[PDB]
Amino acid sequence: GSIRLADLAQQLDAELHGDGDIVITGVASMQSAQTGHITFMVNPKYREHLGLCQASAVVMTQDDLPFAKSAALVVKNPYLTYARMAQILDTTPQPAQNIAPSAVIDATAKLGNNVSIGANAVIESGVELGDNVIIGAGCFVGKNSKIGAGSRLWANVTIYHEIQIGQNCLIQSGTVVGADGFGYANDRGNWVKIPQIGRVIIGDRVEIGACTTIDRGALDDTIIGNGVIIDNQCQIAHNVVIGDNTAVAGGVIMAGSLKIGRYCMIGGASVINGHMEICDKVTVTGMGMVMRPITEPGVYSSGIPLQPNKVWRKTAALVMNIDDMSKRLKSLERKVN
Amino acid sequence: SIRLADLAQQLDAELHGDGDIVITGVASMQSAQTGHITFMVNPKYREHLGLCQASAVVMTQDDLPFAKSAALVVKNPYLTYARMAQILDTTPQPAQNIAPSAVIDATAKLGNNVSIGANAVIESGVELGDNVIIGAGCFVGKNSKIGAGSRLWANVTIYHEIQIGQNCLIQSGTVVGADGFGYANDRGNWVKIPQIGRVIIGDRVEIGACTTIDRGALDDTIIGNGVIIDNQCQIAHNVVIGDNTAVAGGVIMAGSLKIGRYCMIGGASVINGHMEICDKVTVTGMGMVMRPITEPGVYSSGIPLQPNKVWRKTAALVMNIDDMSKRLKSLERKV
Amino acid sequence: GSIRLADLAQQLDAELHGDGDIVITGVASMQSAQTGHITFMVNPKYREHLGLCQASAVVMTQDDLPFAKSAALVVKNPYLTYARMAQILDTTPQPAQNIAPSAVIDATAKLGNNVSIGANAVIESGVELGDNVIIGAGCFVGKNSKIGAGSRLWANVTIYHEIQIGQNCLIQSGTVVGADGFGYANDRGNWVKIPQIGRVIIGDRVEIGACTTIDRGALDDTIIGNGVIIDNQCQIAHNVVIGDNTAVAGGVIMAGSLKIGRYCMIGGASVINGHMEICDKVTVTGMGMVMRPITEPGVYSSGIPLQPNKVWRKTAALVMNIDDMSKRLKSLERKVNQQ
Ligand SMILES: CC1(C)CC(=O)c2c(nc3nn(-c4ccccc4)c(O)c3c2-c2cccs2)C1
Ligand SMILES: CC1(C)CC(=O)c2c(nc3nn(-c4ccccc4)c(O)c3c2-c2cccs2)C1
Ligand SMILES: Cc1ccc2c(c1)-c1c(cnn1CC(=O)Nc1ccc3c(c1)OCCO3)CO2
Ligand SMILES: [Mg+2]
Ligand SMILES: [Mg+2]
Repeated sequence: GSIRLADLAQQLDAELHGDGDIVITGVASMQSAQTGHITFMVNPKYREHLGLCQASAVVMTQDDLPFAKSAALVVKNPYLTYARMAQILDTTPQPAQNIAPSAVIDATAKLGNNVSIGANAVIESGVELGDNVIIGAGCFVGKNSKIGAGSRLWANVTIYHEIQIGQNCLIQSGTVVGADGFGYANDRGNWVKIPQIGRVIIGDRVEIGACTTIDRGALDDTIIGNGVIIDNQCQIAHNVVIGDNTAVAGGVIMAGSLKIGRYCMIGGASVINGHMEICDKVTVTGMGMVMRPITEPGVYSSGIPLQPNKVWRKTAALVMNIDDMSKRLKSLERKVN
Repeated sequence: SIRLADLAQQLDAELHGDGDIVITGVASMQSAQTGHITFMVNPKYREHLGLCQASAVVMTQDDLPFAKSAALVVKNPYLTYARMAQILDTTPQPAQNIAPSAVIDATAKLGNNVSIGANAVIESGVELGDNVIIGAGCFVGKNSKIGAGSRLWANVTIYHEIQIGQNCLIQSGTVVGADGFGYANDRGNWVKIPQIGRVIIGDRVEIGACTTIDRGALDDTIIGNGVIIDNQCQIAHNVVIGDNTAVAGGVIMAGSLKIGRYCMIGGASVINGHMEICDKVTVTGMGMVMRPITEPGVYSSGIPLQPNKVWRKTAALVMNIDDMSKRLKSLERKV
Repeated sequence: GSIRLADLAQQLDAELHGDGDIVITGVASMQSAQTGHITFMVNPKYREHLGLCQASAVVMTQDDLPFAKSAALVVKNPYLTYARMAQILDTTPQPAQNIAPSAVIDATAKLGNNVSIGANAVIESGVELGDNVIIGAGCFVGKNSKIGAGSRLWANVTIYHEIQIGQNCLIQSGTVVGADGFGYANDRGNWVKIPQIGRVIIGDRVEIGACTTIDRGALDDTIIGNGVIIDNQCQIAHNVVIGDNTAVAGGVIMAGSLKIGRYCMIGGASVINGHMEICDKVTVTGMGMVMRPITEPGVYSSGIPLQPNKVWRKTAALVMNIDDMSKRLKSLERKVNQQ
């Protein structure tokens, strides 16, 4: 939806330098922007490049202003302003509008005001959908689950029974919330299923990527705190607890009964052992092999990275034989001493 | 609800306390309230059984002196817990009866008491055995066969010509029978090899959510009886998994791997193909399996986490370990 | 489906030795093949085994021919001929045929000729489906997305809005194309979503496995080149660009803004970090941990493989303490150097 530059500047708390009557139609990258677009500059190395940008307006700082070759919106934080203006001008559609005649909705489900449910979605008995909730096409929402006001599911999301989802969450397609945890007892080599009768509780303002799986708890619950952001294809096992505002990047695999504190950052493709705790304010870099508890805040890493194959063959063989190398070092130390 | 004495009989457990107590459900020790049965495995909880508010606790004989409530005495509290949770299970079924919005080919062959959820799609020639339950939004492709008692949660995809045994359970988002990753090369251009084998899943197999099991190229991908597979796993074409093996979350297996019986594959392991793992092998988490495993036991890989400042030095030195080796050999020659 | 052996041989450009009137019904492995089946031999150790194979015909080389115990098709490349004959005799069904009454299709969607849309599929406003496109049961195709002629989606594929897919592509079930990239700003310790208003552009002849995710770009686009093959459970982040003919095996994760060249081969379970480039003709072996750009073609690897647990415990402890081993070696060198 188009907006006058002066009105956009007011909504952004930006200082306008230039024509307030310019009409802005959307956001674009600096290299792709054309007339009607607003863009932003975060890297001052691009000052000398601004004459190449065809945007109608550029968000920048006060120090950048002398280098502008366009209307400019001056702010302290161009990146955050970009995020805000991209929300004002967002072109992303809603997953559904109104209630599709092909949706299958149990007579006992409770729908708030202004709820939309897409084609062929399936809502079980006892479900409660808060005001402004949007359920995409093809979703399934299981018995007695509750989805708080303003939350949105994209197409083909699966929510099992007895799940609680807070307000203003966003779940991408293919995600499964509330499948059975991996709970089995062993009887003489045969696995005996343990029914998983806990739940999943997801807080407010949680964003979950695509094809992520969050299993329900065995007895007590799997819990995702407020403001958590989880990328695609993560596995959050039964009885995991993830503290408020933690970020989990793509493809992280967590085992059961892991507790992660608040304010953590878990890098993509990490692997985290279960039945243990990671304290608040921990960053694990990508592909981290988290075998043991983390008890102090800070940054932690693992992994021996890529080498040319010919070199790697020697590295791996020598590491595998490092005990012999250690024994030889000690023997030579003794001989020299 | 069930009387404690009746529950104790079904569990073959020895009752110490009031058999007339009514048990309504299972709970953890910390959450248990009047009416709940709970269990303990670790002796550390003995000291505060007096804070547990369950109506009964499953425990061992050595635990009995510490009991502060009715107690069921058994040899294996964890297994008894599994059985009592089955007796008291509150989990609903994926569907009941056949939904009017399900789309079912007239040539599907349906047993007795089959339930099919809303908007599920059943192709021609599919056979569903007695008591099979197909969740909402599933797809079951042409000529696939699902044995008696098996159940699919919502939004499961089964391709064509797949065979699934009796009493299996498949969680949502899983895909069984997609094409294996098979391509010839005609001068830099990939040429698709149609994948015309199948997947054969035995009896009592449980598969997690968003797991993929690909069909074979000519012969079949095979999942043995009693296998349990967690979420986010990839089982490539022509993999064979032996009975009772367990595969934890996020494991990736390459084509034509054969895994034996009673194996335990830890989470996020990577198992290469065209090789065999014998029976009774455990691979720990993130294991990098490059070679056949011919003896039972526990196997591991990986250099675990360190503080970043320490890791930087560890990785740099490991990357230069050939130079360290050459320097050591030079020093030996000199000495 | 069935075809006379002489006709199959002509279509494969193979030399027939045997009865061209044999009727071939399908392809099978050597171990499983029965009357009516054609099979192939690539490994000459099986020459002595050919009398146990009950196929009606076997594809083989001229050097294998004296060992035959069946009608034979002689070719230079049995494996490639196998791929071609399996295509000729393919038993794989189509994801759908015709337009299902239970599909929900916006009035503004545009269909080419001979499109098939499966049961309970959902097609949004503005979608364009090319000639011969097949959309499987239960799929979702979001607003304004375009799928080129001959492309096929299996059941339960999700395509978001503003996605472009070329011709003759194949996408397996459970895959999600165009979900939001993992983009957030920081407002005084609160995450602020960055709308992901770029797209995904997929070229021609791309095959994508099952439960793979390919996120849309933040402003500009995620791009998959022509002829790319991507296995199951892969994660392609926002703004990744993959060059023509690259192959990505199962379970690979690629972080945002990675650029991969043409003719690359990325082994299963690799982890490729972002904001960097991999040049053409690079092979990364399985489980590779890619932290830096790759500027020269060739083969690259990482990872310390499995050992018995008791051995691994000692290996890991010694590696974690390798700085002390390095210091000890340096001290010993100074002593041997008389310093
Ligand atoms: C949340 C944010 C706005 C900032 C952030 O913290 C983050 C972001 N995207 C990431 N992608 N990958 C990734 C993905 C796949 C493979 C390898 C790496 C990370 O590790 C990512 C991280 C993190 C780095 C270290 C801890 S979390 C976006
Ligand atoms: C594309 C092709 C026809 C040939 C090919 O190169 C390839 C293929 N299938 C693979 N499966 N896995 C795999 C899968 C899961 C776990 C571990 C390994 C690889 O790594 C594979 C590779 C590659 C090897 C090195 C770089 S790509 C089939
Ligand atoms: C996730 C993680 C991360 C880092 C790790 C470990 C685990 C780990 C290491 C050594 N032991 N463990 C625990 C482990 O792998 N247990 C295990 C093994 C096989 C199984 C299983 C559990 O669940 C049932 C299926 O088979 C090395 O670092
Ligand atoms: Mg319908
Ligand atoms: Mg992985």
